[PDB]
Amino acid sequence: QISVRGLAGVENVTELKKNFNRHLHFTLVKDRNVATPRDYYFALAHTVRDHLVGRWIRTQQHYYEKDPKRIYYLSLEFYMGRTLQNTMVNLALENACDEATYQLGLDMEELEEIEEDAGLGNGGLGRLAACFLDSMATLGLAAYGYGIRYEFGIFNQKICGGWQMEEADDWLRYGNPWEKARPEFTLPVHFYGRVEHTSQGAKWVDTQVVLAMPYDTPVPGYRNNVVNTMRLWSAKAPNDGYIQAVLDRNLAENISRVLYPNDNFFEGKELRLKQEYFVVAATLQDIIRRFKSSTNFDAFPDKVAIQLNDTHPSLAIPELMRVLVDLERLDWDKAWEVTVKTCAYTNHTVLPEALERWPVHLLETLLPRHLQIIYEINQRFLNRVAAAFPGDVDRLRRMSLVEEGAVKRINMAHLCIAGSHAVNGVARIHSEILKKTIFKDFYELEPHKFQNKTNGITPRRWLVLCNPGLAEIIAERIGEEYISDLDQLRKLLSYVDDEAFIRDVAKVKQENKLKFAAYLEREYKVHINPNSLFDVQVKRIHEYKRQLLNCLHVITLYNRIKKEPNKFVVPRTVMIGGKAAPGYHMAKMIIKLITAIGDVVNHDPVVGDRLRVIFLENYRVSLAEKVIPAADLSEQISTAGTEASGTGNMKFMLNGALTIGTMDGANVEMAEEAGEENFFIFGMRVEDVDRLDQRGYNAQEYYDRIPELRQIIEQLSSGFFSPKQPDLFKDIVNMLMHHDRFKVFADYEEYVKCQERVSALYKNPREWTRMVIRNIATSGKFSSDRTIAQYAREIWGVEPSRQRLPA
Amino acid sequence: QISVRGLAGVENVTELKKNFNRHLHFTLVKDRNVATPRDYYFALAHTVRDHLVGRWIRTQQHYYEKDPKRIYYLSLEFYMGRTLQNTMVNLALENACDEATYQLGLDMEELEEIEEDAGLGNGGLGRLAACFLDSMATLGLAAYGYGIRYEFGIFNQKICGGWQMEEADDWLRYGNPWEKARPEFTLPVHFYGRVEHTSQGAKWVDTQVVLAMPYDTPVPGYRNNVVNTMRLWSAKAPNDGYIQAVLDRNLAENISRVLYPNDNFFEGKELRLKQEYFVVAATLQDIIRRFKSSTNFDAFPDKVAIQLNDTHPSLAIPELMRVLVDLERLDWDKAWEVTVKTCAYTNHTVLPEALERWPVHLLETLLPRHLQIIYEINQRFLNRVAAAFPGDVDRLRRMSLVEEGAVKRINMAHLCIAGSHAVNGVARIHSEILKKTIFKDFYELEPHKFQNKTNGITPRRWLVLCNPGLAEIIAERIGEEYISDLDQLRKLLSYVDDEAFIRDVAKVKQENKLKFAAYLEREYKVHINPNSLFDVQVKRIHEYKRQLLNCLHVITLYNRIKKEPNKFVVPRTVMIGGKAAPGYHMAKMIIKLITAIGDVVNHDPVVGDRLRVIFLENYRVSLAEKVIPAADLSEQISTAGTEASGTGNMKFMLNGALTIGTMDGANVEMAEEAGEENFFIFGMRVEDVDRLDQRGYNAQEYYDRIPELRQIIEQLSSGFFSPKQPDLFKDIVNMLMHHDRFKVFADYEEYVKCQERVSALYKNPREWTRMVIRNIATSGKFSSDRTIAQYAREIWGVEPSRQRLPA
Ligand SMILES: O=c1[nH]c(=O)n([C@@H]2O[C@H](CO)[C@@H](O)[C@H](O)[C@H]2O)cc1I
Ligand SMILES: O=c1[nH]c(=O)n([C@@H]2O[C@H](CO)[C@@H](O)[C@H](O)[C@H]2O)cc1I
Repeated sequence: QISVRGLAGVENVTELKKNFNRHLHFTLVKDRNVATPRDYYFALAHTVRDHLVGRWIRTQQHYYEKDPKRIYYLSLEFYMGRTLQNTMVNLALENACDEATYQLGLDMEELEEIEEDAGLGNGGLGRLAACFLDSMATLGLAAYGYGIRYEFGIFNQKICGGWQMEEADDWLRYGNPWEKARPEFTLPVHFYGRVEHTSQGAKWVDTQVVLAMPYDTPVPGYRNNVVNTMRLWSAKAPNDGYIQAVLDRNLAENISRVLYPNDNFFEGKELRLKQEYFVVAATLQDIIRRFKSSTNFDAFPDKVAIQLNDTHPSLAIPELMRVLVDLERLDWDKAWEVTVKTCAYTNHTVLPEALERWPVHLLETLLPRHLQIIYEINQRFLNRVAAAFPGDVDRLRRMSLVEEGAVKRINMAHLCIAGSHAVNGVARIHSEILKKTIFKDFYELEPHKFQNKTNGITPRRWLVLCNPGLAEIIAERIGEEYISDLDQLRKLLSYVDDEAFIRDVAKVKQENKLKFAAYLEREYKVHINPNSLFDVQVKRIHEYKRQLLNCLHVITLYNRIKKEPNKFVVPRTVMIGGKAAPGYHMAKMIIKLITAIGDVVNHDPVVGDRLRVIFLENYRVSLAEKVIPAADLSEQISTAGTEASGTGNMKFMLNGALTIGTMDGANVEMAEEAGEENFFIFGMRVEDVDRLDQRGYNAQEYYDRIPELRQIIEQLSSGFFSPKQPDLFKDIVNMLMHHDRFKVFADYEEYVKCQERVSALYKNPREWTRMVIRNIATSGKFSSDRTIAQYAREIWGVEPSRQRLPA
Repeated sequence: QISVRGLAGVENVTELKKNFNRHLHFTLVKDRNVATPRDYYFALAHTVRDHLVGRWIRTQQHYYEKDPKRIYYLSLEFYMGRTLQNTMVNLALENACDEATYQLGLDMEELEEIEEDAGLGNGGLGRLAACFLDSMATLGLAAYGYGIRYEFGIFNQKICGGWQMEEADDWLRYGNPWEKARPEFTLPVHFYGRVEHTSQGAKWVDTQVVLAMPYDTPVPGYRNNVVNTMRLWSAKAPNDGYIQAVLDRNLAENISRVLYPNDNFFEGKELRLKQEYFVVAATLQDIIRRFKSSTNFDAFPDKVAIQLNDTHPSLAIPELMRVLVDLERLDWDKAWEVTVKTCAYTNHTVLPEALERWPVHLLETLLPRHLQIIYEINQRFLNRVAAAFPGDVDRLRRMSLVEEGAVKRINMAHLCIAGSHAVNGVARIHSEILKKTIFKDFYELEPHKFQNKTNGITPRRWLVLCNPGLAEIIAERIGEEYISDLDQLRKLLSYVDDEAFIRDVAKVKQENKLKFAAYLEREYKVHINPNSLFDVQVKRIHEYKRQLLNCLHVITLYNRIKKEPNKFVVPRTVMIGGKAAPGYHMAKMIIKLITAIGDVVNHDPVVGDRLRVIFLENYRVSLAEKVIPAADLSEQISTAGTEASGTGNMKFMLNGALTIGTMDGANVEMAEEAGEENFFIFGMRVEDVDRLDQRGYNAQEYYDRIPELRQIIEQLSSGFFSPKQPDLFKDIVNMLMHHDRFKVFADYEEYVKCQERVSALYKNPREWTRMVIRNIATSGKFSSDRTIAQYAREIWGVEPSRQRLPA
């Protein structure tokens, strides 16, 4: 059907249908009359998986022989989503399988909807890890993603009376065709015990052993026949009254059972620290095992790179020291040199609540040797600081890896900076903030460590796969090369004045809206006007992301409608979606507020179809793949200084939505790339937030001077939005009025005005689309291929290569 | 190589090697240079499994269309062992795959040793269930085995300082290629709750739901292309602070986690009753579901047979009533008629400690409705009894399903008799015992219910598969038809005087001994003389099986050697093996005694290689497949009246061992079949045991009159066998002297004498072998094909058929 989807050979289609029938019969043990769509999905899934394996074995072989430097990406999260379409896309099978399946009388798109998301992550950070893997394979790096195989991923979100209910994401119920259990590479991981000192140095003894079993999942590059590996560890009990002993094996295996659902918030729970140590211990043995199969650790940093995705795998650092010092018997100083040259650290936040600080009484019980190593790292480090800023006792206490107070804590970020040769933020403004604020002392010590690597997304999933219509019309004009070289999108700038491209860009958008509006009605009782501006805010629910600000705009538009009912307004469907962590009380209330607003707004007959407020249930990767291509307006409205980068913001830019946003995170570079005239920027910059903090933020001031805002608070306070529980939202009004860390009211005026400007442009279809073209045409920078090539040259010291391997 | 192993086609061998390489590459994702023997096993396993599936789908199709009556075999145990060789045997692939694999430069026999036993059972009863399935498929019945998929089977037995250590049988670690998960047929099973009464009868409410997911494993008949199904249920939690809630799912899934290791001993534990209800609830829904896919339950008994393997699935009875009365709204009396016509019960014991008697306070909490139904069944039943024996208040209390006492109990055997149309023992003497003793009252009520179905074993596993040498020489003489018609073995009787057959039967035995003697040395440090008589007792360790009697013989032979050292004795390797249930203290001591005897006997230089005592570690199915073909003497020495049937006894008869045994269980019919001159029978009959019980058994009497016995007890008492712990065995001497329920000393004289006669015959090789021929030639009766054909005609009302289905 469409060109970017590859060829449908007469030989390829014929082969595909014969393997499909083979899998149905032999692998699934079904026949044509008993088979359900789920059996058909599986038959196709095994049939595509067959095309990978050849390439997988051949890639792993190549690396064994070329012996290049290896990249290890350690993360507690890999937010993968569905695998099948992505695999087809990367292998050029999409049109073949579509043909092959249609010939069998099946609809492939209907089959695709059956795959569970691999929801092994929470949001931004987990999904970055997934995009990065796609980019690393596409750039032919010998890269390995390591993590944990959680049996349960992020919970599925149900709304019930407008409240979130969590249920377990049992994603493996029907099996996962993509993974390959590798029980032969099972490795022990130790916990508790105690530390003994001999003539021959420290020994870690009387430990509990947990086994770590790996599962390998293939990671195909984009049409280069490179297939890299993602290795995820599962917890198993070792084999050594009786009934109870067998049942107790579960305790050990609980380690990999469930993903912690707290995003951008640290919870200091033991089970979590076990998970962190677990993935780090098994991964280093596996790394070292591979290194020995080429005694001499001098070349270890020329053969190994370890990238820490935030501080979650920070135990890599004392653990590599432990292995090098206690087991391999290198002297401390040489070990340290090796460690620092091997490791690098990416920070993804400056929010105090999000930083990991582990109580010492935890580490002592669980990992008594690592604590020792950490103390030693601390002592030697502080000696460097003292030597460089003599007499500065205050710097010494600020820089210490150990924090004093009611409970002593280890600050893990300090550990990562000390033990890594590079530290990087994830957008330019966020890297500057780190250097000016929380890591200012560290930067003064070793300015050479600090870097920036602005985030990107993969154009495979985020354009070719979720938006074939747009990818197609881009392809008509400029060819296909841009899929692995997104900078080529600039070429589209000479088409901004082209009446036919204009008409086509608008049409692709109108189709995605028509489809999404249907998907809304088919899977939920809704009814939305598809001529309206689609105003969407999708991301995890957090105070700093300021969903509440969006709510105040929505309430304002509604109050203005009710005030002058027969005045023309640009109609809108406001969609807000995302999950709250189960313990985040405020977050759960915001979801309730949102639906409570939909109950009033969506039933007011006076409002018509001019305003619809929808909360989108179960925001997840595969839901992002649908709503983003349908979006007109992207809401990126965090308080300046709090969104480290953002990446949804890039997904929307790439898919033809315009952005209303603050000068935060990667928004700053997006607007710089498209030009600020092509972006709706409002509100405080970082500097303004600081001026406000110095004076002190008093929200009453905005409530006294802005009558439209006063009215909303009064509606909230008095029960207008919860008629049966007048006081439902006293928590929200309370927080907004007395302890808003995020200054919602301070940006409200300027947000509303900026929203009026969006509405005005939307009234002129042609000029809206031309601005769209100017955004899409400048999104090249935000390709994760660009990002990874920067990591590769500036941190890992490997050369990317876009060269095909043979099939 | 050998004829019974099928053809090696030029096309079949070529096809097999291409699918082997396909599985290695596509399924296992290995290549020729990284593959281990374990990968090779798997490639072959998937390759043989491919030949089943065609036949499996086709068999299930046939049954859907012919709509025959269905047999459901409910068991808490299916002791399956390895699947691969059995599958090859039944499909006639053995020689092909052997050729195919040799051509690939592999040794198939070495590959076979890699498969885990499916040890989903304890011993006799579990293994009967496995033999029965093979027989049901071979006889073309539309039969289904239902059970539980335990994640851990019978523990692996290690000896450590001569004590048993248990470790977990983690049989699924590497995956099970034979099973097919069927998550689409998941069914709810309810627990706890309470009972409500409406206008419309009882309702069972506020229950906890556990999901039952099935796994199907193919059961191939012997060369008839019938492939039946064994369906095993796994426990899953339903999908509906948060961390802890996810981890707690494990509680629900614990139901199918582990097999109870108590054999011939009832433990009244909750977890066990949950398991019993679990398999029964899921199985009936599945049965009824299938019945509805043909409102009218009158024909239910013409379409369904349910066979209860002991009382373990006795809840089938009130559960079918529950479904029929509460859910389908049949009146009580019609339901009952249907139930009784559907169900039949096989008893496998008369040991009081082995009978299930469930505390009422358990059933009430767990299954409050079933208790009600059981009370109602009891009331109506006792009204029949009262009506038939009026005034006999003692019979009423003896026959009650409810036992009074400190705790009220439900006697489940009474439930099964009341609610079944047939009750059967498992050997002729055991069926007579039931009618004369424990079920005498029941029999007087309904003599027509009581039957006998003498156990059998399958000649596929127990001859063709574990003993190809002997199967081959039998085949030379009489053809192959006897493999599915074991009665044809009589024909071998005209070869008893044939010098060449004699020489061949002896040679097959000598080879199996040479192999087993090697297997001993290769896998353990041993050294055994392969010219010696191989004296083997393998079975679970129990007081009633009288391993202790064997020990007293062994000790006696040794004392006599030490008394006259330069006298000739027939040399012997005594091998004793079997597992003890983890809580059975006495049983664990016997194992210790046995090894303690090996430590003295096997190092006495005066003894030479004339006497060796070996304890065979980890007795299990696949170990039985090796030691039985190597055996000369089979020890079947339970006290008359306690071994319900025995089945090892038949395995040995079939494989050319002679039997020393008491007149117990199926020994009585084996000797009747071979003639008593061809059998070494010693000791009390049942009648003698009763005479003894009436007088009273006083063991001192034997200790005072038999000096050889007195000496052994003194050696045991004084520390001769435990020199560092003089008192190690005071428990044993104590029990033997004051509370031996099994009368070891009473049979000792007569056992020793009978053992001298065995030794005498062994001195004349030719006459030993002729007697061997007379045993093997009369084992036909003990084929489980004979047994199942009897169940089929006399209980289930279906006609067996040996007719091929087409391929
Ligand atoms: O716990 C976390 N969860 C996240 O989603 N991020 C996100 O990390 C993304 C990846 O860099 C950033 O775009 C984003 O701004 C940041 O919030 C960081 C932490 I630390
Ligand atoms: O818990 C049990 N375990 C067993 O192995 N059997 C056995 O059941 C076998 C199968 O009928 C008999 O041969 C044997 O005599 C009997 O002991 C019975 C019970 I009840």
